[PDB]
Amino acid sequence: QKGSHGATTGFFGWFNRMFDKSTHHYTDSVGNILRSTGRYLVLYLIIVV
Amino acid sequence: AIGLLVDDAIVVVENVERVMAEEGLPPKEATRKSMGQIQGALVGIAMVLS
Repeated sequence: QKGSHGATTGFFGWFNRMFDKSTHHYTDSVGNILRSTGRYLVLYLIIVV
Repeated sequence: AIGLLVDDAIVVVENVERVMAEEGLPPKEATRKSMGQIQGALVGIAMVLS
């Protein structure tokens, strides 16, 4: 009901807003990861070694 | 095997839930859309895990 009307009060109120910020920060960071793929390819090689 | 089973349940339920919220579809139509999105993926995942 009422679209994506997540709760805004209590623990669930705080979790919903925390997660949305977390998701936005994640999808922003991935944006920065995709600008320079080569460096993270080197990171992957380090991880494999 | 608990991880695989709970993942298989959670993926479907959440994907239906996500479609229902973003698009605003009724539960049945949203479920149809979600399953249309993930059915082939689930079959391929079964084959891969096998």
